[PDB]
Amino acid sequence: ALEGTEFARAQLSEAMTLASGLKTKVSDIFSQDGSCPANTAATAGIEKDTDINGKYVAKVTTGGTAAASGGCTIVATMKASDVATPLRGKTLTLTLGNADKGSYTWACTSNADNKYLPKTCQTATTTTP
Repeated sequence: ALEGTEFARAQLSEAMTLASGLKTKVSDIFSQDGSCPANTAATAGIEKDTDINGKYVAKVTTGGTAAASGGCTIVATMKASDVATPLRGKTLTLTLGNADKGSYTWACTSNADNKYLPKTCQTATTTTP
C-alpha cells in the first residue's frame, strides 16, 4: 500500500489557523513598545517591531494611537505571495483595545477580496495611495 497527500493547499485549515494566530502576534505588537508607533524605532535594536517577513510577500507594521490603555491598529499585507486570493492576499488590519486594565479587546478590519456581505471584519480605510 502506498501513501501520499491530495489536498496540499489546505487554505481552509491555514485560514482559520492564521486568523487566531494573527491575533496572538498582533497582541504582542501593542505589547512591544507598550504603545502604538509605526516602525519608527524598529529594525534598529529590536526583533519584533520590524516584522515584514518573506521575500516581499508580507507587509506588516504597527500603528494606532495608544501608550497606556490600548489602541494599536496593526495592518498586515501580502504582496506577490501565494496564499488566499488568485492574485494577491491584499491588506488586512486589526485593533487592540485592552485598556491596560481590562481583558484585551479586538477590532478586525481586513482588506482582502470583500465581495460578499460584511461580518466581523470590516473593510480597511482608503489610506494613502
